[PDB]
Amino acid sequence: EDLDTDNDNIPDAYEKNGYTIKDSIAVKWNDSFAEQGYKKYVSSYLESNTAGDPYTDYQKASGSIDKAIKLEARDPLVAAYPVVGVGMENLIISTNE
Amino acid sequence: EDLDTDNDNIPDAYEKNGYTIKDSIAVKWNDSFAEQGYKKYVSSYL
Amino acid sequence: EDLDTDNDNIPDAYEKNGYTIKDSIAVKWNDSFAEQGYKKYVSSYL
Amino acid sequence: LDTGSQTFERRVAAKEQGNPEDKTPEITIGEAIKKAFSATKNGELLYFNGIPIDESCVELIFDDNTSEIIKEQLKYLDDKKIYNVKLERGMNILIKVPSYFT
Amino acid sequence: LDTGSQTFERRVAAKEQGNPEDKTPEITIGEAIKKAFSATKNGELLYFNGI
Amino acid sequence: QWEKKEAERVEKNLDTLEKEALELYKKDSEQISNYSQTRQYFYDYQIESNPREKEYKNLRNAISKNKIDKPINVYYFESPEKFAFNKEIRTENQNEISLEKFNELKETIQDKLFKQDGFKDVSLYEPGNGDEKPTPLLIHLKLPKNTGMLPYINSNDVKTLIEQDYSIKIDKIVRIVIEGKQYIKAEASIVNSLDFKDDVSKGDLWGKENYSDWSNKLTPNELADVNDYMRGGYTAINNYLISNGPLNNPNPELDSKVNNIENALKLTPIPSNLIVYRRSGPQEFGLTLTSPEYDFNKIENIDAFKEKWEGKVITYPNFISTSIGSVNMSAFAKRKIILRINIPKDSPGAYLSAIPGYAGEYEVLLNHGSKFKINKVDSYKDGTVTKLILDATLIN
Ligand SMILES: [Ca+2]
Ligand SMILES: [Ca+2]
Ligand SMILES: [Ca+2]
Ligand SMILES: [Ca+2]
Repeated sequence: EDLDTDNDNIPDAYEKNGYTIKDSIAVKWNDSFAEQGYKKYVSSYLESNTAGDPYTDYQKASGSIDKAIKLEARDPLVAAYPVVGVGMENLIISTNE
Repeated sequence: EDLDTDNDNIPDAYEKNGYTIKDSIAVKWNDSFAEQGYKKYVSSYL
Repeated sequence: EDLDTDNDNIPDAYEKNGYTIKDSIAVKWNDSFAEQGYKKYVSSYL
Repeated sequence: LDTGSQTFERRVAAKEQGNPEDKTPEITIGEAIKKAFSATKNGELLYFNGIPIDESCVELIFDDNTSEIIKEQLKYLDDKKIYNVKLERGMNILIKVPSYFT
Repeated sequence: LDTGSQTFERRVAAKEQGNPEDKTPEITIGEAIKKAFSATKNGELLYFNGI
Repeated sequence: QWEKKEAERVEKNLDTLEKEALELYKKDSEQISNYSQTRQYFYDYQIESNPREKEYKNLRNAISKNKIDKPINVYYFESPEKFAFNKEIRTENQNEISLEKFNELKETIQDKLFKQDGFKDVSLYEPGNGDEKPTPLLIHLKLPKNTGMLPYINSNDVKTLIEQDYSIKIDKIVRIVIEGKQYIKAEASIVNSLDFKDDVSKGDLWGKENYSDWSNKLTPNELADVNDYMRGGYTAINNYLISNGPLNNPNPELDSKVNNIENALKLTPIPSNLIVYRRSGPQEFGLTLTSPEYDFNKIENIDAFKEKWEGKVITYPNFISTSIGSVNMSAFAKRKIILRINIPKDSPGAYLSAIPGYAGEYEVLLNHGSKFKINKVDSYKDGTVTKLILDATLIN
């Protein structure tokens, strides 16, 4: 049916049963176009940001986010999330005598 | 039919088949005016 | 006629053929008032 | 995913245990590993860039509470594969790809 | 493009392979080089400034 | 950055009562908006007694206190029944628009001239993410040279308050995708004109000017004809023509005098696009002073009248007496219908009020058998009665 509780442009039934994005709108999933390349998405129909990141379920699912983001994070269940660390390579010591 | 999905003033059919700009409006490409100086542009309609 | 493609308060027919400004409105250039001191301007209508 | 030459850290959303209002969809650990690394599957195999990361061909490592959950839930389940338990919150999995393996 | 004394770096948009909702028009390397360096074509020959 | 600075700067060089009207706008946006849309349809004492007139004209002068220097592109949402599309494009919890509704809308919004009215807030950029989008129809308008725009702040954002004395002209509609919903982007224009909603002094001044010498460039024969027309000629000509005389009943002298007062009108047609008003009872649409249809007080009878006339062709074989002042009079007080005609250029007709000795005050008249395309219909309540404004266009 068509009622949108979290107001993120994916209906509740589609969110709880499975959907995909075609021409930048959500459409009810059908097993026939898994061969055409489409992936099945599922989300929380009571949350806009299911994964907790700054992008809604529709923004992640439809790819309409930063294009440098991995295609992994185009799933509303996987969070777009950077893991940054630092590594030291050598140390210099200036003895001010 | 004229519908602009990405909303950037170029319809989907022009954008996926070829267009050009004349007086700042996108027009359907005709192979005639390739020797008047115009160029054929294609891009993503989404 | 009077259409303004680039929206700069000068019609397209005046920009390509020559115009002048009189009382803060652009008027079509007539060659008779070059002796009053006016000057003939031309521009891109796009 | 500790390939040995690299490392890829992921975060997959999991449902809160008690709350009846947490409508997050449940998935197994294997589906989570497939989604988080966009691995492409081949029958029962699960291929990363070129590397198999299916349960038989890796070396999983958990913390104490994750190992407790998974051991607890392997018994009350059938088909005792770790890729069939389903991803509670706070789990910590580390997939080590083996150096030599035939 | 490295003409020996100058250098001209370009970026041309290419289509993502697996995505069916990627509609970026597909072109060849010749069309890409021609579009990216404003090169003039006369049949079999593609010309830069005079190169 | 720019709009924030200029807006916060205009909110200082405003007069104290102007800022009063602007801040009491942030409270009665709907109420003062509707009152600006329908203020001019009363009596004069009913006008200067209304407590909203102070803030109304204070806000109007605040707006017109800063006119732009070059055309601007603005964007704002609109409901479909603002353009006589009395169905739904799609409910705002749906995501798609059917080709059928697209074709219906295109069929009904392509060939009219929708007059606008009152104040309205607009934006200078298309809607994005976070903006409120309650209606499927997005109007992209072009505001021309010298149109008052007032930038104000609701404590986080900027709105452009403008006043609408123009008439929008739809050019093309396209179906757009925004955030996974399907809206309609319609490109609009303006076709300016003149109207004298309440300040009828400019009305009679300008009419006096542009038709005074119309009395003395023609033969005095049809002049004496219209002189008899003054005091009881027109009533007999109405008694004759509206019954479709010349086709089934040749009235020799009255048909001759009709031709004589018709060729007395195209000397110099209406010299501008104007918005002339007409007061009419339940007769001009074929009913009676107390018909069951007349009880417009329940909006279902309104809907019935809408389906009856909205989007049709009306013709008047009589000579049409109309007024250039929306202020209501007494001699035709309770006539619950108002034809707000937009008389265009090249319109054969004169200012019948220039002649001294005619009871028609601010009264104009045009050719017989003229056409009238009812472009829209709306209601407004005087006391407990719901009078009916009808916005049509004369195309003869
Ligand atoms: Ca939803
Ligand atoms: Ca959701
Ligand atoms: Ca487009
Ligand atoms: Ca211009």
